Amino acid sequence: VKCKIVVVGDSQCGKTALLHVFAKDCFPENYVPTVFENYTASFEIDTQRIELSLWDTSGSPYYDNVRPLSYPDSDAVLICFDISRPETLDSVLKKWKGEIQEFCPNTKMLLVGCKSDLRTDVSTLVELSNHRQTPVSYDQGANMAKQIGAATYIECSALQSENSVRDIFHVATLACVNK
Ligand SMILES: Nc1nc2c(ncn2[C@@H]2O[C@H](COP(=O)(O)OP(=O)(O)OP(=O)(O)O)[C@@H](O)[C@H]2O)c(=O)[nH]1
Ligand SMILES: [Mg+2]
Repeated sequence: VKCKIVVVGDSQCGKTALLHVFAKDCFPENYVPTVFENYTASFEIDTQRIELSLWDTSGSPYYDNVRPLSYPDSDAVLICFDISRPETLDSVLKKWKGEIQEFCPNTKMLLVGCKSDLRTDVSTLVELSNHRQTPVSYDQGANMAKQIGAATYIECSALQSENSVRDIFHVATLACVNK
């Protein structure tokens, strides 16, 4: 069949890189703010090829009135945050959960931790440490997922592991195949 997946989350948390790596098997060479972009892809499940319609959105508040146009008929929504920026995890509870429940009631939500490669990146550890902070831990991610009612919590690194990215869509597809 066909599955519609929409990806939301704060600006620069890694939404576009995640989608580009999965659909185009290519990591973006530069950063360009996204408004809307649509990608097509297909995933095989138990001797079956499912067609995926993927929607990239803007993490910017300036597009709060535009973003909702992509929600209708969504099978699953991936809420992303940046493991290297704890503040982006707060947005999941403060903004994203409420927006999805408002426009996508009954849709399956998946909490996705992006840029896992930075959790052990020395420069990042040092910068965060100089301000009494640490990268988001797996446990913090998992607890947030339960708090907002997400089907599950999963992490990835579009930069270092293409497989971690494919796993996300593998799970997303399964969560929809059996609604
Ligand atoms: N270290 C690391 N950097 C990443 C990873 N993914 C994306 N980035 C970097 O993070 C920046 C923003 O990533 P994007 O994918 O464009 O972010 P976005 O969430 O789509 O941003 P908006 O369109 O503004 O909402 C870029 O400079 C990427 O190169 C990742 O897995 N690891
Ligand atoms: Mg983007």
